[PDB]
Amino acid sequence: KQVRWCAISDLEQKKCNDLVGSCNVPDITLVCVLRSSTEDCMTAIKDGQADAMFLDSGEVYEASKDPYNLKPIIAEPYSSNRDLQKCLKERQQALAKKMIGHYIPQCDEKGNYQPQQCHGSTGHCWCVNAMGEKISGTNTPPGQTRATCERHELPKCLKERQVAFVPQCDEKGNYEPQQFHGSTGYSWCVNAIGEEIAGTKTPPGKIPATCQKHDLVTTCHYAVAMVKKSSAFQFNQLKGKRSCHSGVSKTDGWKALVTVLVEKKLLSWDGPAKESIQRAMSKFFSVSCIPGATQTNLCKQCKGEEGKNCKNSHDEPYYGNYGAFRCLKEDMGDVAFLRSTALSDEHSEVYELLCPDNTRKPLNKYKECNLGTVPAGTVVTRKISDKTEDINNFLMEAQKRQCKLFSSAHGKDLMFDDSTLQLALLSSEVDAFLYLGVKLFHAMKALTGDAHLPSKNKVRWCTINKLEKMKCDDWSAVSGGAIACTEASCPKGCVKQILKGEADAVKLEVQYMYEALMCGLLPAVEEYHNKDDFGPCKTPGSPATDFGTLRAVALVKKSNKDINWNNIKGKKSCHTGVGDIAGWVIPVSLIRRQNDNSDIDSFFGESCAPGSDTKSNLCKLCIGDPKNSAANTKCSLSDKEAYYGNQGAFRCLVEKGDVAFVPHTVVFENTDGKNPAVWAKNLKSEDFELLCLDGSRAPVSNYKSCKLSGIPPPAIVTREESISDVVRIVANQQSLYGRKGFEKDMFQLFSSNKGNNLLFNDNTQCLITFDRQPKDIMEDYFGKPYYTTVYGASRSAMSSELISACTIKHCSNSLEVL
Repeated sequence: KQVRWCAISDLEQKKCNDLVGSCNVPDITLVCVLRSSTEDCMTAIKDGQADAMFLDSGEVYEASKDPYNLKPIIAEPYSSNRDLQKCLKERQQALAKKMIGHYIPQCDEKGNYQPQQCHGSTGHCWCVNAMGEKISGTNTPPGQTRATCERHELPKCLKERQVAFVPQCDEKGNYEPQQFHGSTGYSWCVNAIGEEIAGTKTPPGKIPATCQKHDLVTTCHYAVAMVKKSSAFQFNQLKGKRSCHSGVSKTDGWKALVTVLVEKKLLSWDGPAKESIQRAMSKFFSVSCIPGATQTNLCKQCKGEEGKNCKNSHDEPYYGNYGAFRCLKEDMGDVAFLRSTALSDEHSEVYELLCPDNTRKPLNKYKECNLGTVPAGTVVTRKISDKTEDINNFLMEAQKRQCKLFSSAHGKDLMFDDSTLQLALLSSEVDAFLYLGVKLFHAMKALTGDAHLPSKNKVRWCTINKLEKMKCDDWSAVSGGAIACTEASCPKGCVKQILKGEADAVKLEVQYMYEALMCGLLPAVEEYHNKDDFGPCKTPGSPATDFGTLRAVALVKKSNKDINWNNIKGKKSCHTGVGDIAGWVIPVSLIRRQNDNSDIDSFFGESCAPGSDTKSNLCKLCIGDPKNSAANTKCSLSDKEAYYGNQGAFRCLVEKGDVAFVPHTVVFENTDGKNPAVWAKNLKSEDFELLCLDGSRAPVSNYKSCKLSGIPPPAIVTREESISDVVRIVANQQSLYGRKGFEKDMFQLFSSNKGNNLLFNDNTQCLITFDRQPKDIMEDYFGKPYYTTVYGASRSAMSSELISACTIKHCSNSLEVL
């Protein structure tokens, strides 16, 4: 009902009151809370006095910590080569605007961009490629011969796949990060456009380099040092000069400059624990104006009045990008560190850029002469996110109603960056780490001083609940300083902690492994489930045969001698539940591969897959709690469904179905005497058979040959630098607390009184070292069958916030490179 915005200056407050008066959003009211600086507004948000503000990307990490504890919620989205159906999305977005006579993108039937676009209000038309980018020079006014627009829709990857070294592309025509030559057998990592990255080409037999996924984005902004052409100094002579900065906490005015000076060895500075950054900067520069600084000489050149001087606010006339430009223009400084947004063509006559390679270049060369890319700022609110919905509603409705959010006659960059075109909602999972990305997050963490000192003799194991925390505390109190414990809410959180330098290793099931292998983590050891062959456990060197791996199989009755694999379409099937690997992932993936129609909801007849739509075909013949007529628990994801799990899928197969998709272990578990005594009382394993991929059938005990696919074992993952330590520490702890260790009388790693299946599955025998084979790490862990079947041998089969945080953003002028 009410959204309070925190303004850091009087100009921001004037713009805020203007927006309060003019912008009318129904059911939401804008309130302007005035503070004197950015830190004061962050504190007011932390105290509940305000609801949201805009922060530079260099202020997000320090905002996610005490004494602020804020999180980004809304940010400006970038255009990339991963945008799917951009035309439909942008057309809906334009139609949702309360305005007449604006450009609504025209799309065809399939949802692609029409090669010719037209602004119906003005009559202008132009040509456009697959991503909606205007072909240069094709803008024609009304009454003039139009430019004949052809079809620029073929990605470079498939164009190089023709006329033929044959590269691998994903299902959307983008370059796969890893490239494998067929004739010579080499492996190398490539750019977002297919350019080979240096230092990655590895001959065969050698383990290939871990390739990182790349995305190509447009409209990038940079941090630049701007000088007057009348000056004569270079970059390595900045010491003793007078500088102007946009702000002490901004990337484009501080962080990037400090990083460059530390790299180029210009800044005599020990470290964050030994000396403050501001003190080294005060010793480096002469008099300067750096808003927010706490050293006197760093505020000497500022022009604010008493009480307003050197404050992180527009009350200081030298604050921000344009503030630093004004500080340089009035000869209060010799160089100005700001963003590429403040650059204009009216300045190229008097001003130029100061490149870190000790040369000077014009302004229009900022893409080749900068201190680094600067991500966009964010709207931040409290980490508890009590007002995120109202803030998002107000901002989206203000964008729909064309309110003057990103411009003002009072000044530049008030409230938001004036370069901002559109604000979109970020996923609630996004924090400072998931927003900045792994590399930038760790850079900010090292700059602030929170860089963890790695220990080569202690492993920080991550837990996912309190029972695992208690088991880990036992293991740590008995480990003798070799094991410590961190707490997370889910295995995804454990992977995030490992990527943040806060944890060291964690056991992941196969479903969590893809992302883990996509972010650079490697498997250190693997669980060994073979309850028979001991030897690869007691004397490390005995070659392992069967890892106890579960084999996904399609079980049918020997009564029904018509169900083959080449006709499964239409029959009633049984699944263990939506999400299970052998009970859903393998069969659905295989079906979507084989039959190109790709519609599982209509593929089968009345299958029972617990967790699907109650009204769809995938939730029939599911007897949900027969005794409980006081609730409808049909097709439930829990034990309240009689056909849930392996036992439930076998029940469905025995009672009403024709085929079931289960691991091979269910049959022997629910037949041959060892079975329960309610339904499986006189059932024999010879009364069933397995469907094979060749349309044939086999006895149940042939699960190693007549299998849908194999399931990889759960893998303990860690960073690459910690593999050598984690593996041997696991071996040392296993020689003491394993199934056949020295001191099992104190702690067993594979069982606990605190609970079952904590840290490791109780049925596990031991933890074998992962032998990294010289091929794709994805294909090495998953195995080529699982890789190709489920993820299509591609690194684009899935997408999430973590993978986006682990992707490199390859800046570009446009996506026109195709």
